[PDB]
Amino acid sequence: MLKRMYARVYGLVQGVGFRKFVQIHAIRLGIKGYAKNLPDGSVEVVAEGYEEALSKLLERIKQGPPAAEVEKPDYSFSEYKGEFEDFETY
Repeated sequence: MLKRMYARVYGLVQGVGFRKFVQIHAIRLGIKGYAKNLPDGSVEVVAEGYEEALSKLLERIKQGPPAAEVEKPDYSFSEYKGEFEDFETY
């Protein structure tokens, strides 16, 4: 029932509050990991927690904050590691 979620978020997702939005919803949902700006203009998200909570975070990711214009995210689930102690942005 624990998983690691990888997600790559595409669209107008930088300069729009996206990483802060992801962290805020992750904290509310008790999820650890990070959100990270990539050089191509997309955003990388790594999240660990209960599958149900990760699924709710993925839905928030698909919507994004008000100014974001999100295009279909790539994502995949893999094994929970417990390497993270909080949720950070970079």
